[PDB]
Amino acid sequence: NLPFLEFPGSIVYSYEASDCSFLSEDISMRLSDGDVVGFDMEWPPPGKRSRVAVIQLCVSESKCYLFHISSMSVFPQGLKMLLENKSIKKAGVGIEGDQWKLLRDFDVKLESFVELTDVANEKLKCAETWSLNGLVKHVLGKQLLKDKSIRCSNWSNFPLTEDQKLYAATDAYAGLIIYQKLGNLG
Ligand SMILES: [Zn+2]
Ligand SMILES: [Zn+2]
Repeated sequence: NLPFLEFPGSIVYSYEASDCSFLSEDISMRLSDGDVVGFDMEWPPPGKRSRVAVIQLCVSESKCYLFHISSMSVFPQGLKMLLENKSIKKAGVGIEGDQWKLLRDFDVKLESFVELTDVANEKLKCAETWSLNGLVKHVLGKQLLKDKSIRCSNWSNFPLTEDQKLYAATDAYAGLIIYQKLGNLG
């Protein structure tokens, strides 16, 4: 039985473009070249495809932002700047796929992403095909709630439920903690 990893800080939920741009600029102002944030995204699972509904940025153990873009009529300009900011790193798992998706859906270019599975394969010197949960178990010795119920819930629904918020925040948080873990190994 492995302990369950959960974001323990404050979750800042933003579903309006202006509010989101303001918070994003605030993040940009508090960070500098070399800094990193935990990053992740969610979206609901005939002919039409589902677009990114939520973007998570965990700047620290005490604060994680959830940007409900599916509820925004215009993509947050401040969020766009932050994401395209090469000075700030975004750590995650399967994050190149996130970048691709962001470009396709909103023509937003995620800059300076850090694929944690590659960092792990090179540091831990192992050739493994990972899942975020699997990486948390091996690196953090913890577990992640991953039942379809929440993982595959309708992320475009407003508002996000308390379970959705904690799950989305925890996925970004896991990225930040794994990044710190691997980046400071000795
Ligand atoms: Zn993800
Ligand atoms: Zn996720």
